[PDB]
Amino acid sequence: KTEWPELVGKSVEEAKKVILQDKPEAQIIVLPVGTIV
Amino acid sequence: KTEWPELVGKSVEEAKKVILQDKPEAQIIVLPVGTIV
Amino acid sequence: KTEWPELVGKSVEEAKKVILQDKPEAQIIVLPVGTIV
Amino acid sequence: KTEWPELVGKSVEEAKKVILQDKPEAQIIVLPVGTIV
Amino acid sequence: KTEWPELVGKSVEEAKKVILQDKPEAQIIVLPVGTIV
Amino acid sequence: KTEWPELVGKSVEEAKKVILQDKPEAQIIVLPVGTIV
Amino acid sequence: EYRIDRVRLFVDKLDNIAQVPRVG
Amino acid sequence: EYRIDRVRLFVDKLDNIAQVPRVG
Amino acid sequence: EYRIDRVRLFVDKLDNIAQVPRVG
Amino acid sequence: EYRIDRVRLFVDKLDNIAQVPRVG
Amino acid sequence: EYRIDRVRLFVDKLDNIAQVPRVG
Amino acid sequence: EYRIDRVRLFVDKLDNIAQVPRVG
Repeated sequence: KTEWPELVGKSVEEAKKVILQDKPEAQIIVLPVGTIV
Repeated sequence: KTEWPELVGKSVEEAKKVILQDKPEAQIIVLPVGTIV
Repeated sequence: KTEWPELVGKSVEEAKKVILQDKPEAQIIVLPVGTIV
Repeated sequence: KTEWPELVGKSVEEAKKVILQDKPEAQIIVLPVGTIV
Repeated sequence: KTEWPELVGKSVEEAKKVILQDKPEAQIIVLPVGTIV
Repeated sequence: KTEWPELVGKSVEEAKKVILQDKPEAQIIVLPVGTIV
Repeated sequence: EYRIDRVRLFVDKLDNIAQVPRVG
Repeated sequence: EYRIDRVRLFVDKLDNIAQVPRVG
Repeated sequence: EYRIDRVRLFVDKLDNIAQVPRVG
Repeated sequence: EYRIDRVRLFVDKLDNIAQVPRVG
Repeated sequence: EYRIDRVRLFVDKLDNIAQVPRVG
Repeated sequence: EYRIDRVRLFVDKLDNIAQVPRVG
């Protein structure tokens, strides 16, 4: 499970709750769109 | 219906209401002009 | 009437009022100097 | 009088008051250092 | 001890407390992800 | 005295007080790390 | 990523649409 | 996109017009 | 650095997910 | 655009002049 | 400048460490 | 412009000096 296309448009909270369900060890990083990585 | 030229200059609210009428499944993303995509 | 050199240094309000007088159909966009277009 | 080297480090207020004394018609623009012009 | 992979996802406070334990002389700098160095 | 390596990690206040002691005529400019000069 | 159901809105300092909205 | 009815205003930190406004 | 346990979320001005989240 | 009557002031985080002001 | 005693922390919008901290 | 009497301080999110201050 490496991607969540179904999360586009949902809030950070909803997204956090979905990813932690599928990937309990996830380290969630929240950045502004356009942040150069 | 892939573009809304008639929405230039209108507020985000007005724009949201117009697009959802024409495209009920739209996932609306609001970014600052100039955000590098 | 495609340019307003006389508006450099004036506030957004004053500028809005001037342009709408000369161009009633104008869609006024307010961005930070340096926004890459 | 096209430059004010003596204003480096002074506040915007002090700077405004100095330039208007030397150049009454100046249109003063205040931008963050690093704004790409 | 030049890196702390175990700190990804933890708060700045927790991170500060961990690094100072391992490296008492550390000078801790806190920057936004994407700051060009 | 053209550099202050001993000031890395200290606050702006502490830094201001140190530099003015060593260089009374300094014009202190405070910018965000990463500001393109 | 071209997403047929996404519509990005690029807003100005007053939150007015600055550019023509398009799907993608 | 050149839009004949759009006028972008580029403002400074005090919201004063910084550059000559033009249609487009 | 590819980190198998990290998930970056890229958010819009309203904190909605703007792009498809992926591990890395 | 070189404007003989414009003076841009580039300010630091504390609003102090950071660079030598010049007309233009 | 490589400084053996400096540790830069790169933080996300919620101030969580986004990248592996390293000395330098 | 190299100014012998200017000292730029580059600060982090907590206003701590991030880089070695130098004149210029």
